[PDB]
Amino acid sequence: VPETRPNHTIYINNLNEKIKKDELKKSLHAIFSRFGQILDILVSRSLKMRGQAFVIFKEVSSATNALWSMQGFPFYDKPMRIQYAKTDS
Repeated sequence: VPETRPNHTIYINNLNEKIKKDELKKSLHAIFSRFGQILDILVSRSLKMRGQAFVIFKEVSSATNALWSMQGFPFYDKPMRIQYAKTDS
């Protein structure tokens, strides 16, 4: 059940786990900067957050535009799964 409450942060799933944090960040920034100001991009070197990223936009509308635009966009040969970050509560 996807998160549907619009949020300035997008949760991205199903990313290619063979890519170095530093390359993935640079490549996410390249495809997401179009939608507006990115505050940060969180990827981890964990087993908890491996095929997973947070793109934190300044504006919710940036996030909504990035979500619709890039839903299923093939990135390192895998369609990205994008939802809104979980709500404040």
